[PDB]
Formats: sequence, structure tokens, C-alpha cells
Amino acid sequence: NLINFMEMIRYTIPCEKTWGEYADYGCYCGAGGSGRPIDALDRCCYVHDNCYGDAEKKHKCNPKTQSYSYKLTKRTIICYGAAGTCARIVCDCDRTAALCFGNSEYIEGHKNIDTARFCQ
Amino acid sequence: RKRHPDCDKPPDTKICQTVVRAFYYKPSAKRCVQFRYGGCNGNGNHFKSDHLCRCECLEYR
Ligand code: NA
Ligand code: NA
Repeated sequence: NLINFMEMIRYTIPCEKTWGEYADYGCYCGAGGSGRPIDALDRCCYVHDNCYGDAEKKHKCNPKTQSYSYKLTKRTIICYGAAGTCARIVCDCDRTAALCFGNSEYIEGHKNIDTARFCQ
Repeated sequence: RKRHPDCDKPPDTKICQTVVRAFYYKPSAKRCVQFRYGGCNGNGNHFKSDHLCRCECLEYR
């Protein structure tokens, strides 16, 4: 569920940054993707799209809408979903993506990158 | 994100520029408070605002 993902990101990316700086970054951060992730942070988004893809097919859930239980505390995130449900599968896709976002170097040079050039 | 490593050091009030209002974290009050920041950057316990300061220093229990 988009709204939860954003809540999660808003909580792990460095304080000085914002969601918009993560919305259109590298080859995969944001809507869609192509090519290979250009750096570490892009890799986070690449593995996220993958996760959403394995949940929609292999597990028949609608990732961008799936409702679930997640808790933000101690600068971390915890999914309470029943270990196996779609709301839990999906929560884990977002949780590891959010945690990946906070621990990745944010390369200013890769934000808003030219897709036709760098993502072939 | 991680907690700012300087959140519990005393705020650097020395003068290296015209003074500006910033907030620093006070451990003995679990709050960010306003102070006269002088731009010497002896440590990073100084933020443009309260929100930014809580964000960087508030202790999660
Ligand atoms: Na994407
Ligand atoms: Na990176």
C-alpha cells in the first residue's frame, strides 16, 4: 500500500532528505524501470519491484493496495502480519526496501538520471 | 537512519560568524532547545530547526 511505503521511507532516509528525492532516482526508483540498477540505492528499488512482482504473480496479491500491520519504533520497522499472508508478504517487501533506502549512499548524481542514456 | 553522533555534546557557542538562531539537543531535558549558534561548527549539535533536531536526536526510549 503506497501510503504505508511512504510512511516507512519517511522514517528511514536521512532527516535532511525527502521522499521526492527518492521518487525519481537511478533506473528503478519510482514508477517502472529498465536496464540494471546504476548504484546501491537503485538496487534497493530494483529488489522492491522484484518483490512486488513475485507477490502479484506467485502469490496473487495487489501490492500497491495491500493493507497490513507495521510498527515504526527505535529508528526501525516491524511487520506483524501472519508469516505467510499477502499483507505480510507485501509488508516485508516494503520493510526491507525502506531499510535498504536508509542504509544506502544517496548519490546526488544519480537523481533524475537520463533513462534513454543510462538505462539500456 | 541513525542517531546523530553529537546529540549529547555541548552546543558550540563560540563566534566565527554573525550569530544565528539554531537548536541543539539537551540530554538532561530530552528536548531540543534554541541557542545562539556562532558558526564555528566545533560539533554538529546545531540544527536549523526543532523538527530537524528532534529528528536527528530524539531518543527512542
Ligand atoms: Na520502479
Ligand atoms: Na547509491
